[PDB]
Amino acid sequence: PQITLWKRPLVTIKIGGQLKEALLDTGADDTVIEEMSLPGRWKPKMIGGIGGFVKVRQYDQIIIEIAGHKAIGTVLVGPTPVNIIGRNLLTQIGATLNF
Amino acid sequence: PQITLWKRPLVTIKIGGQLKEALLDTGADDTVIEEMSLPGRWKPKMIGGIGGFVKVRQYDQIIIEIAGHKAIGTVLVGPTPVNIIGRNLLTQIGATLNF
Amino acid sequence: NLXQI
Ligand SMILES: [Cl-]
Ligand SMILES: [Cl-]
Ligand SMILES: [Cl-]
Ligand code: NA
Repeated sequence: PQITLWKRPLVTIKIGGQLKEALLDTGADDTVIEEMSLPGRWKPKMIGGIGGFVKVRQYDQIIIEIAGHKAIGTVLVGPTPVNIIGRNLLTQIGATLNF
Repeated sequence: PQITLWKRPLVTIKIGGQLKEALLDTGADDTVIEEMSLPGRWKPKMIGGIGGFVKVRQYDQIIIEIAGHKAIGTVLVGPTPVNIIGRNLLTQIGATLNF
Repeated sequence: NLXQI
């Protein structure tokens, strides 16, 4: 699709067998999802932005369906106020910024 | 242009006659720049990210050129890790997300 | 780094 930015670019994702809403975020290096369980091993990570840093769990090789497009990559889990699809997965679905 | 997301989408901006680097951020409602002098009066604003909320200064109807495209709109000034071009100015320059 | 509302 072509998504305008008048509103937050929210899409439906499937992760861990669950459907969720997430924000397509070109400003995010990483993908960050609200607390949920994911399979396999994880390691701790700190991520930051405006307001400071928060501790998250890093899961690798996680598959996510993003608005109908499957991708695999690292997913961070932690106390984020909004689920964020970051560049590590936006690239995999061939997302570009155009103007 | 069409900007892929393998790298951070950093562009040059011009504000106050000065060139700066900034991030095109579809995850940001608002545009936020590092401490600098802007003309006119400001009003208070709180903005939130993954690590919490912070106080910034809101300046309206600021002229800013983004990657060669002129915008005139609201610019927030405060302790941001990187200059961020948010949706309020991405819409003015005609940017869309495509995949 | 990650990215505001
Ligand atoms: Cl990844
Ligand atoms: Cl590509
Ligand atoms: Cl504006
Ligand atoms: Na894993």
